[PDB]
Amino acid sequence: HMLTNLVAEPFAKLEQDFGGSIGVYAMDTGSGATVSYRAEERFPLCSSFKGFLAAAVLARSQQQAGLLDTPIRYGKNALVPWSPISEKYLTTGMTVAELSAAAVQYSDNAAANLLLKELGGPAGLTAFMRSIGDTTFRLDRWELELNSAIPGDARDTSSPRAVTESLQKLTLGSALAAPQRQQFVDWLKGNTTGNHRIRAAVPADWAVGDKTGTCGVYGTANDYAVVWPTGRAPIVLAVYTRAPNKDDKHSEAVIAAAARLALEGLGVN
Ligand SMILES: Cc1c(CP(=O)(O)O)c2ccc(Br)cc2n(CC2CCCC2)c1=O
Repeated sequence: HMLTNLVAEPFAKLEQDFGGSIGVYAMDTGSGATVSYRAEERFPLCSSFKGFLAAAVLARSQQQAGLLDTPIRYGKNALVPWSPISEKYLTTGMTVAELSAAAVQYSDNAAANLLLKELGGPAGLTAFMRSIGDTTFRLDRWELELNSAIPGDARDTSSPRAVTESLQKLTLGSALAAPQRQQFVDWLKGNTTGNHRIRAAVPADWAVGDKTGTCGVYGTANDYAVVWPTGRAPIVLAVYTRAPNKDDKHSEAVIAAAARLALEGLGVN
């Protein structure tokens, strides 16, 4: 149930056309069958950390009654670039739950930084990931500095394999209480930024929740998802890219193509 070889040559050709590195890990939750390609290499998380951030908030909500309903007020100086929800509520504030939804479904930067502050910063989110058994994940910096994607720099990285393992634990396993688990799924399902990535490889009659990341440099962008094919167990998968030159462009088409190859490798029609 390493189907990694059905699709190892097509992944290598896709990566050669792209001109960089592609990292994939895909898990069939029914059989436990996996597809790996550069699955243990580090890639920059970019915005993809915001899904784990929302899950860490949900975990804390199990301990702290009322956390999700707490109003948060912020100044103009909190509004960093790409804050499309939080800029509309500057004069009013938003709840923790609303910031978490904005962080997940619009990749809202100001919302992500405000929730990082609630958790004790990048070290607090790293702490939550260690708490679910993820020893690979590290967040080191805040938005926007975490997007530097410097070749060889382990800061603000994880592996495709650790991202998939943690995503399965949070969405399908026992890392969150059932209500919090379904809220995390529902936030991922409502994501607006991923239509050209994993979703572009998934039939319209299958449910999917995803979180994107785009660093803006070094051909670096990513997506992770849970996919619910009809008539079989869910699939969890992560697709990360980087490239050697700062002005290399990312490709959403390459992420969708990689997701297609992972699903073909798992035998999902
Ligand atoms: C938050 C954010 C996103 C959405 P996501 O990261 O989830 O895919 C985004 C998406 C595409 C591009 Br092209 C630039 C982006 N930027 C700007 C880049 C990262 C920092 C400056 C350049 C976003 O901030």
